[PDB]
Amino acid sequence: MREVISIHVGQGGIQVGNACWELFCLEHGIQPDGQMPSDRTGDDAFNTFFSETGAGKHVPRAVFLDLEPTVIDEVRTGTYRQLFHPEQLISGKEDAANNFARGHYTIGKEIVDLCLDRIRKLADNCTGLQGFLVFNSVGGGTGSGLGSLLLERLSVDYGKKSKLGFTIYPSPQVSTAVVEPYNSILSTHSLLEHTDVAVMLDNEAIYDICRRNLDIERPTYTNLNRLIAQVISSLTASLRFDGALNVDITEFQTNLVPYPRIHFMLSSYAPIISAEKAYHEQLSVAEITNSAFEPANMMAKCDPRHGKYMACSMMYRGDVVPKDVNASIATIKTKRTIQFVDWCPTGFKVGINYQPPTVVPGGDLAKVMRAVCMISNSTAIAEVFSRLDHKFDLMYAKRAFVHWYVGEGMEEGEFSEAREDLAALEKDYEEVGIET
Amino acid sequence: MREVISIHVGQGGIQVGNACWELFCLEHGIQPDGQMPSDRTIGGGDDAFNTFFSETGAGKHVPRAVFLDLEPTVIDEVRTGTYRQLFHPEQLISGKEDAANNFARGHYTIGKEIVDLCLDRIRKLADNCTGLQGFLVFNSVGGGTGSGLGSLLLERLSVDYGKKSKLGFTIYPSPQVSTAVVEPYNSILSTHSLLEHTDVAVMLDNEAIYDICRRNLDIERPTYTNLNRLIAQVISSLTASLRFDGALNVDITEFQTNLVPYPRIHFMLSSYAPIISAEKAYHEQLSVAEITNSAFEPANMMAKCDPRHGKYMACSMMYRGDVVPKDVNASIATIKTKRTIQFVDWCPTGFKVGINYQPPTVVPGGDLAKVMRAVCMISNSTAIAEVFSRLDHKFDLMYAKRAFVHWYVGEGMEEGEFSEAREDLAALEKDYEEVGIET
Amino acid sequence: MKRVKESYFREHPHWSDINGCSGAKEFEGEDLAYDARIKYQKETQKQWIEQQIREKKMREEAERNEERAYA
Amino acid sequence: SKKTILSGFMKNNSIVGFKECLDSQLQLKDSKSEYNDKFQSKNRIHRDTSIFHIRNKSQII
Amino acid sequence: MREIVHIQGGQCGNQIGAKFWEVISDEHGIDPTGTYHGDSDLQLERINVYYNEATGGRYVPRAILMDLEPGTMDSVRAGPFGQLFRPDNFVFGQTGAGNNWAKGHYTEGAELIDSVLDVVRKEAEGCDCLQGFQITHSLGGGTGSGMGTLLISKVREEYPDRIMETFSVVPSPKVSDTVVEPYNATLSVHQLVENADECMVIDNEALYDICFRTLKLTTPTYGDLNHLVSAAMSGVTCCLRFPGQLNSDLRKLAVNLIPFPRLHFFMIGFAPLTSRGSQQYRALTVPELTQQMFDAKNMMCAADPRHGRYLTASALFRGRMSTKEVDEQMLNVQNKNSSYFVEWIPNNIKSSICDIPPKGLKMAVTFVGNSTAIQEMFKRVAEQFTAMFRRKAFLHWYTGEGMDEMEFTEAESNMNDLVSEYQQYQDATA
Ligand SMILES: Nc1nc2c(ncn2[C@@H]2O[C@H](COP(=O)(O)OP(=O)(O)OP(=O)(O)O)[C@@H](O)[C@H]2O)c(=O)[nH]1
Ligand SMILES: Nc1nc2c(ncn2[C@@H]2O[C@H](COP(=O)(O)OP(=O)(O)OP(=O)(O)O)[C@@H](O)[C@H]2O)c(=O)[nH]1
Ligand SMILES: Nc1nc2c(ncn2[C@@H]2O[C@H](COP(=O)(O)OP(=O)(O)O)[C@@H](O)[C@H]2O)c(=O)[nH]1
Ligand SMILES: [Mg+2]
Repeated sequence: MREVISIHVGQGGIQVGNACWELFCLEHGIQPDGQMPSDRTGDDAFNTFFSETGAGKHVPRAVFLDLEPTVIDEVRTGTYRQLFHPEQLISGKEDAANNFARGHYTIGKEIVDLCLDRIRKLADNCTGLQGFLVFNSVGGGTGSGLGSLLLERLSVDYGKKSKLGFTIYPSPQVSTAVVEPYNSILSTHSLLEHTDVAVMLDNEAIYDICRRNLDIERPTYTNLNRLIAQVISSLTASLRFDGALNVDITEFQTNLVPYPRIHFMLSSYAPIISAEKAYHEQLSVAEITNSAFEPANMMAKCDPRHGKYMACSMMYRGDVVPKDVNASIATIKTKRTIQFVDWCPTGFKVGINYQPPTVVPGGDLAKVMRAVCMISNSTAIAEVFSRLDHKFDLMYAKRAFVHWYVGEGMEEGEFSEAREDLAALEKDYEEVGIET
Repeated sequence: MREVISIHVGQGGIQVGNACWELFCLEHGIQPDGQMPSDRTIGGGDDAFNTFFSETGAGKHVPRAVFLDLEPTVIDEVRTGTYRQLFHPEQLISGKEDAANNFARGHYTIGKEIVDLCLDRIRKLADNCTGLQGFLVFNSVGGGTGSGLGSLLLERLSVDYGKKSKLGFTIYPSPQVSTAVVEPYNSILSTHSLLEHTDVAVMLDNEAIYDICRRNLDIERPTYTNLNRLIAQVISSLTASLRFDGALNVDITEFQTNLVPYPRIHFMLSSYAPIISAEKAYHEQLSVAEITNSAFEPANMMAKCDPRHGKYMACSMMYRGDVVPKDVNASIATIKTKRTIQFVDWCPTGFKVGINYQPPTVVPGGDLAKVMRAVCMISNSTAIAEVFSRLDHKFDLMYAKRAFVHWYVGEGMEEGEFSEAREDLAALEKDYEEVGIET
Repeated sequence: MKRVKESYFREHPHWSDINGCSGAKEFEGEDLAYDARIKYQKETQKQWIEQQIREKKMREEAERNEERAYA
Repeated sequence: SKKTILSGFMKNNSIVGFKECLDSQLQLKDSKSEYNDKFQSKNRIHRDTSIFHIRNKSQII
Repeated sequence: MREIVHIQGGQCGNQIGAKFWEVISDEHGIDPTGTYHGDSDLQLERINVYYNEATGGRYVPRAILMDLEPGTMDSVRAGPFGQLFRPDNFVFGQTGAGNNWAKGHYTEGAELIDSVLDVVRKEAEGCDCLQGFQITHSLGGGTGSGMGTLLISKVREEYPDRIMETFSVVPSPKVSDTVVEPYNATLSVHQLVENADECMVIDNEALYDICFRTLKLTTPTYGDLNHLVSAAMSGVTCCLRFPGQLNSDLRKLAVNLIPFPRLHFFMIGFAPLTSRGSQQYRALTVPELTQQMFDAKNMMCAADPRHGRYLTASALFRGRMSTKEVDEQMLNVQNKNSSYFVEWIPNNIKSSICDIPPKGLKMAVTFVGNSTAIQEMFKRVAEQFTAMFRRKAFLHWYTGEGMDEMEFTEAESNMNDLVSEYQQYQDATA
């Protein structure tokens, strides 16, 4: 009776939702056609993600948005053609061309109304709506712009419903576009006061994880999407599987957000081990939680050793026992390389689930009986904000590429106020981090 | 629940660790693939393998060791050797560029790129352990990368861990026979480093073992392999009492509490007996008295030094086999009665004896004969100053005309660190000379 | 959510099984099955090792034939 | 095959909560009424006088 | 006669209640279908204390199950003996509290407790001669501590003369699972001191110690921890259901344990508890039971009783035993440890005897002790509260639901006030 609605906007959001929904279908046993696996053989656990249509198949509680017809048309052609509602894969006619102003003032206005129609058409059906999940690529025009418009409209239309954001900021030095700081800072302004929880998913860190652990020297976007889907499944499995210590979606904001302004945080996962050397180690809960807190395993390119810890939420799925979790937490607390802020004596919220992680054919991970996904709030996140700020100031000093944004209806003063908002956001973190 | 961690850095360290781990695997029954055939053992319960090996949770066993080097030839040889399925793939850390016999290269330029990985590996290994006894390190001192990485690792561990004991088996250059030409410089620098950061050091110079192999084993052309086998036998005899039950059990803690009079003096010589070929074993009886006499006679010293030129500050000897406390007491009494060997004045009793029941094991293609009695002797004597003085003279004759110093100065190390190292050495010989005088 | 399993492995016992439990003598926390369970899990996981490595090898060979054909 | 077998005819001609009451409440024999428990018993000219006092507390209803 | 009704709230409260009813039912020989199959009159003589009789000769517990989320009572029906409870007694919300004291005490629990208050009124008035209430809940959670205490406040104003009993799981800093743990724990003690007649504190840290050290069982789990608490709960009211040499109900314990009205926080323990490998070495005797009973490591609380002075103590012995042996041991322990007992009250131990031991046992005893060392538990909770509240961390949810900072300041002061006025009797001299 509890439902979460996933919003996928932009090419990155679509391509991560593909893996997420493939993982969900495989984990719940639903065929790509949308049916139970043939005439070979319900626990009513699929209700969190799927809904019964009254005759046979299930329909995912998702909506796809894009202005580029290519990805959506190719999805429609693909083998998951019969799974989604035909009018849930909303597609545009012209791309925003990496322009935030286009997708926020010119093109996205003719599609946001239809998206709102579809989203309320999905929301009125569910009775126990837990919240919303949104996936978008920040370094993209239509992605950031449409995400901004959707968040702004959803806030006023719904009020107290929680929203979770899994954004992908540009990497510190490695990227694919040349104008991404602009729409990056603009979307940062848009989401700062509109999203309740933001989870950092920089690509460079995931490339590092793959190279170091999975021993893959030729990785593509598919591996990154599979890892993100595993993170999402580990986060959500408490809402649909029995466990010894349950945590609901409403029980994350109330434990990881000390103040309303500060809700930016990064995630981690463990174990991430290739099958060639996977279980030639014991994978006790102690070493998997040690690997999770290891700084090199951060899913975002940040060093927690450079700042204090605010709060930590970690969830174990498998055959863990609370006493072992307590022992591991005590060991981590006694460890000196990791330090917590003074006004937070206890900073761990633990959840336990008995559903072991599922494996996908053609994947890279190994079939574990134990796993842990940890999301932490720390003051060290400000380094990415600082390095992103420095990049923007270089181009903006010489009016570089500004005429492309001004000519699309955006006022000149937007950049200055966005810079001020980044400055204030940085203002918050260092002030709260210092000892009283 | 008692564990040790072995550290192998440099080509000599890797080649010694190969033989050491082969001997340990053969002793505890683990096959090269890592899967134990499984048995109910013959001594000290089924927990014996816990000291060196850790259960991997799914099948095999993984040694508590880490291998460090910058030249990848030996590492690749190990990875393609018979033990490829034994060691964890990520604990055999290898570099790309060798230090090229340059202590400055191995300590200032291309060391930081490996020390972080090594420290991460050591931390993750120590997390598994519960009753970690201490660390064992093996390194060739005459090699640039070996000496530099060992010194930097000791510097890092001294502040990372502290109270955990660290043991060292160093192989000093021989008095006249040596391979390289610039080894005095890095030997002096490495001693200057390790004197302040090594709890216990053991001298393992080549020539003594060379002469031992030439004399006792009747083999004219052995190689480094046999030397490594002898060193592995010494290590196993030293650490057997930790994992095998005995009449008198001596821990790692009961070495520094009975062998080092002062923290400044911790340099020791080793000796092992009996070691003789199976051809000559057909004749003599191999009693405890004769084996301890062979251990004490100077020509059997594992280091090229003569104990007759100094006093014995303390001696540690561990017996394995079917030895009896009464007979070892008889041997000790005879040794004390003998006038050729003399002890320092302020040491009325200078023996710490340990007894273990398991007789030594044998290695295929070996040279040592399987015997029913053995003893390994560790002695601390003031005669150690002679090798330090000889190396000081060699280094001074090196440095009189300022040769080979351009590389060291240009690699980042300042020119005159040799002066400070020489001062530390001279203080060391002065300390040894002043300690041994009668009250 | 629900707590329908006391632990990951052993389910809730039958009512006839708990004959006493008014006086604290049987706690069913002493396992009496830990060693055999973990021993079985060892080989259970070893089989997964072997399988996954097999599909992996198949994947690299399938990759290699492609570059051979292009050559 | 859980709620997809549904039809209009089946629902509107089905009673869900007002079907027959289950057992443990059926336990009244319709014929037996009052004036038949005692005035239709059988009656005696010489009764039995034995009465027993048990060492068990009387159940309360 | 003199029967009690049971109330359990929250995920923690339901789990403790479920194991408790399994213990009681098997003690009285009641099958999961409610049909008695015991062996004696005494198993049926006073069964009305805990059970209500319906048509068909079946017995149903008079327990009220309450929570703000439907998952847990979907689970309680999935375990053994899950079909005993009357389905009408189940009350549940649709959203839950989410570890927010304000949400469960002001917004959601307040509008939902009107329903569960009605069913309690139905159960309480139905019985002939009520004795009181007993409540099991956790102070570290949202709905358990928040909406549970409001029920305690509401019920007290309606039945002032009835004994109110509580079993509170006080959160510990050692085994910590929630970041907002100190706030709601501190607030609940404020409401609990003014209403509960008897409060017995329970700590998960202490329960883990007993399993690891005394029982030495390999894998502790909540199934084992709940079993220990359930055994202790049954031993307190054992004499209320069975004959004995010296009878004592809940009211008699309150009179003989509470010197002053604001000192009603006790620590409980159970004996005997032995491991499987040590069962054939011990000897079950009256001297042996009292030796383990007073042991510091045997208490179910994190507070060490050797850091303070006992005020009063109570022991309830079960089984057939001689009265003289019981009385002399109580005198003996008091004489040998005169430094651990407050001196201005002579003979501050009470003894009770019940002739029916727990099934499968010959002798057993439960201990309830009012000690001045319980102030340690509040002190460590207070320091965590004042550390977080100085920087106003994690406060906008409590403030965002109508609560103001004056409530937090007043709650801290009164809890601080209790600690100061509870130590004052430790240093009292005659
Ligand atoms: N991690 C991850 N990021 C992706 C993926 N696909 C696209 N991105 C991100 O998307 C950014 C560029 O935007 P696009 O995905 O091309 O499309 P968009 O965000 O909708 O914006 P437009 O190009 O105007 O359509 C890149 O910088 C990537 O970081 C993906 O599969 N995985
Ligand atoms: N006993 C013994 N000593 C060895 C062996 N191999 C090398 N050595 C010693 O190592 C010294 C020189 O060091 P290298 O073998 O070149 O290796 P290294 O110490 O890592 O120094 P690099 O050459 O810079 O790599 C020589 O003087 C030898 O005495 C061996 O197999 N057995
Ligand atoms: N002894 C015991 N403690 C429990 C049990 N279930 C939960 N807890 C404790 O209760 C705390 C969390 O309580 P919570 O679930 O939030 O209670 P709620 O707010 O009423 O739902 C945890 O720290 C657990 O240690 C149980 O079955 N037995
Ligand atoms: Mg695009």
